Amino acid sequence: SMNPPPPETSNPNKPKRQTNQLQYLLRVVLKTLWKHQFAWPFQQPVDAVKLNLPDYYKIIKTPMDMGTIKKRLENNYYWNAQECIQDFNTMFTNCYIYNKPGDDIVLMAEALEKLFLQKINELPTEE
Ligand SMILES: O=C1CCCN1c1cccc(NS(=O)(=O)c2cccc(F)c2)c1
Repeated sequence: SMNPPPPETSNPNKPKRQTNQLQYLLRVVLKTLWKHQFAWPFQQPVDAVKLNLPDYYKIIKTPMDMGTIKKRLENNYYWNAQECIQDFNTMFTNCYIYNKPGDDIVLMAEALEKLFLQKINELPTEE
């Protein structure tokens, strides 16, 4: 029932870069999803205490949220686009694992994921 430390967003000895694809993931992908009417449950780590989800972090062992992704992008935490793409996919998958079909939160994730997929389809080639 207690909350874990959030995923890290800073790690000085981790290798990191700026790439044009990572710039796109911030300026286009993250910004598109962040402004969406259904973004709010995903804009910070799941607070299992406030939301009364005592089993959440017993089930979800790789938590991820857009708050974390946003900070990672702003802090240039990533080495490549695939790392960031994986974080988004982890976020969506967690939602589908924990919840059941047709739940409001799943409909919300599905809407965000559709947009995500549309934007990642237009990911620029590197350099
Ligand atoms: O699985 C995840 C990923 C992010 C949040 N989340 C989740 C899952 C179950 C319940 C709740 N609690 S809630 O108040 O934020 C809530 C309730 C009903 C609908 C809705 F959209 C939002 C949140």
